[PDB]
Amino acid sequence: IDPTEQLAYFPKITFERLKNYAKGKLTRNYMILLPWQHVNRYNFVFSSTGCKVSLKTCIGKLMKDLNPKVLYFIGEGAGNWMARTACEYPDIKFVYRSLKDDLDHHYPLEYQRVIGELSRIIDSGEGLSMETTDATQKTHWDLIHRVSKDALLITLCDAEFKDRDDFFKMVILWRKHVLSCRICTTYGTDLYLFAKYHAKDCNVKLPFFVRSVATFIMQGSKLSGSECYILLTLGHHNNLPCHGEIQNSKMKIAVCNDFYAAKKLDNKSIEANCKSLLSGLRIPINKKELNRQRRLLTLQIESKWLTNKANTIIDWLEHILNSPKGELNYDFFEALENTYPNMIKLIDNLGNAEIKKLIEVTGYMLVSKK
Ligand SMILES: C[S@@+](CC[C@H](N)C(=O)[O-])C[C@H]1O[C@@H](n2cnc3c(N)ncnc32)[C@H](O)[C@@H]1O
Ligand SMILES: [Zn+2]
Repeated sequence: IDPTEQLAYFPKITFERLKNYAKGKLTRNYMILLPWQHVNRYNFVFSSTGCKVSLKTCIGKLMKDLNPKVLYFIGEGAGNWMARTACEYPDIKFVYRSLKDDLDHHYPLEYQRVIGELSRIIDSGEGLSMETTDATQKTHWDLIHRVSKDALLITLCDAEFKDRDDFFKMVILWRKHVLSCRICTTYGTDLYLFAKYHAKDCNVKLPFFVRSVATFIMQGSKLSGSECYILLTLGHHNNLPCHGEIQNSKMKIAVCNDFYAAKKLDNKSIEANCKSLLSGLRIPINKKELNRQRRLLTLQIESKWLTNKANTIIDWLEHILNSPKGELNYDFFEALENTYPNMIKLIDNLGNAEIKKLIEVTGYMLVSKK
């Protein structure tokens, strides 16, 4: 399968770049309980980070300028971000790493689904220990070159760390590697780390000789959150972004912008996400399909619990069906929620994974309208 052809299943990314008279504060309390950032992620099954972040969109110039032959993806889970990168840059090879709980044979599930094969992942971390897959461990960085002898020009980190200290542990280790490593030193100090960070306190200095070049605030990030992507390099250290700066960019995006839908619809993926939400749910999701699902339940303890869960889902999809076609924005998402009477029953009955799937299906339905 052609990687550039697969790129049409990924939505266009909206973001703000902050390069490193009182400003004023932009506030908007959206009365929402659902993770609406998954609204345009219906074409992806195991992970969907590529719908939020892109290397061509955010750091396209650096990608052009450095021209890496190998990219290093750490804390990458199912590898949807790596999969989008493989579609944007079809000649790039990858070194993949993500924290593993066992010695069992693992592989980025989303990359395999999107790209087809793993031939471009020259190091998938096969046969690696738990610590050798942990970005906060020295051994992880010492075995990063076991296959690839290319310098860490651009390292991508999307790890969801336990505590904020873990982020620093990783950054310090990246710095310690790029300044000791025979391969990386031979290159120079023009080495980059594009890492996920949760901006909380202000005036938090980055480790010694780690400088922030830019901060990226993504539309696809949880609205209540403080998540951003920082582009780091070697040089005189500066401050990390603070919660304040991030919220203002997070708010302008939420208030001003709409979510772009993917140009093409991956029907196999949508059908997979539907069956993941409510087993047996088929596309197109219409009046007929919702009455069919309602008819399956009346044909008849955990038995009453799973049917209660099903009624909750059908009821929500029925509300989406009987709702006007609007633009994909938080003003419309707030209208959708605040016009549904059983919102609190919905969040109580459904689990986090089910609710994320419910929003992906809702998004498919909203895009399908008219
Ligand atoms: C948000 S997911 C990455 C999603 C990825 N960008 C994608 O497209 O699928 C975060 C991943 O980081 C991993 N992780 C958590 N702590 C880690 C650590 N200390 N070192 C490395 N990976 C870690 C988690 O196990 C999880 O798979
Ligand atoms: Zn190195």
